[PDB]
Amino acid sequence: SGAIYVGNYRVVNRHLATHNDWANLVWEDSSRDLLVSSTTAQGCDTIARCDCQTGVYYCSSRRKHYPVSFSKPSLIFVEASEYYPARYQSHLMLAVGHSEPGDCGGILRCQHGVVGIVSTGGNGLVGFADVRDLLWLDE
Ligand SMILES: NC(=O)[C@H]1CCCN(C(=O)Cc2ccccc2OC(F)F)C1
Ligand SMILES: [Zn+2]
Repeated sequence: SGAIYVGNYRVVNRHLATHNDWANLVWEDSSRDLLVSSTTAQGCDTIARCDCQTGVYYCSSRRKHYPVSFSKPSLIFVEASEYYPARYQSHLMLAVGHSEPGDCGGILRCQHGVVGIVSTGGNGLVGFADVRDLLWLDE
């Protein structure tokens, strides 16, 4: 679990969105596993606007942060679940690192700010849903 709070927005994994998130929906994309809902309180997370391929992510199954090299946002296969069927998830970035069910929502950050959130994993890999292209999160 975990979310990004920037301005009047809350960014979460679409498969983990709540009734409140859906009732205050701004945008959602099943192919990216992202949902953005509106908030009354002002968020202060800074979003990165860069092409960094190195950063640090929070791994809740170890209560630790890990440094990672990650790939550029791309289309990548993801097995079924209480939430989705086999499909290509777009805007996904992979890294060699630990992740297990329960780790979704952990933030990935570089020197410029928030890069994305944990969305997939398995086999010694971790996948992050990129948010750097969502320029509207700032305005
Ligand atoms: N379709 C999706 O984006 C995910 C929906 C929930 C299920 N998905 C996973 O990958 C679950 C998973 C399995 C083994 C290790 C780590 C895992 O993820 C965690 F890091 F994000 C896929
Ligand atoms: Zn950066």
